[PDB]
Amino acid sequence: ELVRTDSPNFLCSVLPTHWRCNKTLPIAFKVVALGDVPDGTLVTVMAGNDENYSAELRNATAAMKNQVARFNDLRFVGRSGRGKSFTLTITVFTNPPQVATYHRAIKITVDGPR
Ligand SMILES: [Cl-]
Repeated sequence: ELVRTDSPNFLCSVLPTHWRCNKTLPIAFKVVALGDVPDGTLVTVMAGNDENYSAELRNATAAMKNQVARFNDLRFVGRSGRGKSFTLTITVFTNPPQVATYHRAIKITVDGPR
């Protein structure tokens, strides 16, 4: 089950709306390229908001392999903040680079969904 991003050339797996800090994701994160994206193209993931430009993430780097970039255990270490969420920004380093944003924001707190 994939969802589209704000970029028509990219799709990605579904992420929770709210999750616990540093806890493994329920669904392994991956970015699917629909267009021309050569194998070996680096892809980085970044999370942040107004207060936090780039929050600490774990395993936020991957490389394209046959139109797919799989992230090995992506985790949100840093918390989004009280009453705030994160905006996931995907950057596919093609020539030139293409940026995509997750269709929705993700909240990261110490306890997670209560
Ligand atoms: Cl952080």
